[PDB]
Amino acid sequence: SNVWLVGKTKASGAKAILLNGPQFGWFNPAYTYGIGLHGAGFNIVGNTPFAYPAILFGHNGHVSWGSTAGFGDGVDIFAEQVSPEDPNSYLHQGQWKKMLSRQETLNVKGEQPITFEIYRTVHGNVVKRDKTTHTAYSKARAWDGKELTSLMAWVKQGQAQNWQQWLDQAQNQALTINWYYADKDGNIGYVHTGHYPDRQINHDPRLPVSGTGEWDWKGIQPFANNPKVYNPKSGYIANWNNSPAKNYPASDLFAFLWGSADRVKEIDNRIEAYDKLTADDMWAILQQTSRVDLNHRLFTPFLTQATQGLPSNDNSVKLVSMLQQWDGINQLSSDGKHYIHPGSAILDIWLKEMLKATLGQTVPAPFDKWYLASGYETTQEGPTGSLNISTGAKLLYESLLEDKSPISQSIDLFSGQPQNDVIRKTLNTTYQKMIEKYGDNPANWQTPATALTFRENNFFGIPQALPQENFHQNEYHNRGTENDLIVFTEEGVSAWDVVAPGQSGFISPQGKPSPHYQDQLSLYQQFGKKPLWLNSEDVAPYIESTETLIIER
Amino acid sequence: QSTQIKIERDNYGVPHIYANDTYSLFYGYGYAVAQDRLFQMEMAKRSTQGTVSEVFGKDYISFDKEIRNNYWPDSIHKQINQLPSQEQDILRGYADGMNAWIKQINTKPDDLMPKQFIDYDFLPSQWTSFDVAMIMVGTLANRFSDMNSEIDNLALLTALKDKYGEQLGVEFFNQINWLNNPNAPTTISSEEFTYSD
Ligand SMILES: [Ca+2]
Repeated sequence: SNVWLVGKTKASGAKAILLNGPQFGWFNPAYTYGIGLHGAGFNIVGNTPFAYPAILFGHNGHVSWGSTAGFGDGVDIFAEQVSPEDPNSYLHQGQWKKMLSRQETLNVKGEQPITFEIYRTVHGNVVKRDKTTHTAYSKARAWDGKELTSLMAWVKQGQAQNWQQWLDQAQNQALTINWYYADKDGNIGYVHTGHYPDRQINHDPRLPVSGTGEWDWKGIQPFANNPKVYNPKSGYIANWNNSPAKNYPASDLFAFLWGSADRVKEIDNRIEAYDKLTADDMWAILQQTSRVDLNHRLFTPFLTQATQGLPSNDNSVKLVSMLQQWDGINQLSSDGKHYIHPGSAILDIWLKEMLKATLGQTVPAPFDKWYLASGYETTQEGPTGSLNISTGAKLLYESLLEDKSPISQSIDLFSGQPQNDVIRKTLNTTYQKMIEKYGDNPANWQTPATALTFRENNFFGIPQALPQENFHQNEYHNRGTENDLIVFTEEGVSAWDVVAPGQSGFISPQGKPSPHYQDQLSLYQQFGKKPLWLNSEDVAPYIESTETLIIER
Repeated sequence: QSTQIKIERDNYGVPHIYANDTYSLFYGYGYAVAQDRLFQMEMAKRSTQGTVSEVFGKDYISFDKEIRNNYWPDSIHKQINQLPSQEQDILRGYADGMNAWIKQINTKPDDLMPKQFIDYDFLPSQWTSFDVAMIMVGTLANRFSDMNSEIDNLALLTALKDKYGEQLGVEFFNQINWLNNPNAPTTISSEEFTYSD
């Protein structure tokens, strides 16, 4: 998920612009739902996931907002000490406590119902057991018990009319979610929201801690610790799930890191290139970032270094040359099944080689696998979500960076071999694989383009449409599942968004889809957008249907 | 006594709800959603509550056990009862609006029943405040606030030490799964905000 906003200092022809790109995968029907709520203290237009009462992407005419996932660490594992004769009794604060439990019965189509038991201790639900060490791991969440209050701070921030009113809701939102603010006066703000444990000194949040009580959280950290900014010096705010602020600790997830190499630079760089951006310039960065290969900017300079000194006709130099001459921006071939440049396929193969040669050699099986992916692992249907520099590649980059990386390389990823040797070697291998997979004449190499699918199964693997009730888009776009562009102008607010395939997923028993079943697909693919109407006079000309309900109360 | 809700749809079929009280406002919102995305919502409910096997069979047993094993319904029902009444009307209203439209479908199902229900051979459920709460809890909280790999990390660390000895096994782990890296590009300038505690 990415987002970028500019205030009065950098906004052009506007007081503030906010472009949000939430990433959730692509689905049919659409992941998000458009809506306008007018009355009873509400005046909001936007679109939101699963049609939640809380509208995540929108504005109220005074304040616009958006968000990206936070990835902070508000969830620790507690290794409960289980009684050797009652796995459901655990030791905590001096007492052998009985675990809370509950029976759940699953009706199963075509079988007899199945019942199983779920346990919960003082720290959270029991998530796994290790009988050999009398352990029952339980998941402690800093947001447990605060779900509803968080959902409600989430509907209430939508009624905020200023920065202080908005902060009063942000403080009550407990999930690790980044929130963005822009307003009619040109003020912009950001708050990495969430409740984070005030842990016992020396509690490594990356590994389980004993649940006998000595390691219990002391409390919840105060809102004042939460990274936030109001009208940053830079004149802009951008995020693509990167770190909020210096020294901020990410989730314990092994796969997730905020390191030297970070996709957010693709955004910052583009924004800094302009003195003031119009809403059209802002939308331009969306097309750019959707197509830019993320590893190109990071890795080519190392490729250039290792091959300096080799002649022009050297094979690994043919490759480096193709890359140094590329802008990183992928384009679909005329047949729509290929890329016009072979750069991604090169970076992909090269990276896979490098990783087996570095982390693949230093990280013991089967964990090496957590670091061998290049990040291009596509499917027939395309990536399921956004594309990022992989865990392995961030770690490889950290190492290549040598003295420029502040992280001590306790284990030499390269195992003593000069890194330029390894780079040269893996480049030579890359060249041969490219030659063998795409032919002898590089001019005729036709590398496969990554497609995108609006899948019939939700992000959970659960069918939410009929089999094959999906949509295919030739060109993958590393952009939000939806995009909304909101602009506070001298006149007021102009906003736009796109919710593909469409607003409705209805298909009559007869097999007739709604007229809005897929009227936004092409709009998505072509980087278009439709208007977001807030007020009655400007929505008026576009009303196609009215329904009046008199509800008995 | 009654209240009047107005639902105006634009050229892209987007619903704009007009009501004078919270309960009515959300009731109209829930109604427009049942019109537009009933099957999507019905499966989102079975997904966030683990009752997919009920309609799709054995293949979904693990999924269901897994979903139900990761939340404590008691906590959710209680939090809802604790919300102020106006906030309770938000959920209850939405739930009722959904149900009001399901009522129209049952009136003339030959035209209003989403085809997926007919082909998968099952019916639209009855919606509650708990059902609405869970859509968010299951697709938001459990999606962007419940990630954790600490048990695996324990295994990673164990395996590093085994391979490199305790001290170096530990340093390698902080090398590859650091707590933080001071050089990570950040959204806030370090001057404006540097993290402490
Ligand atoms: Ca943790």
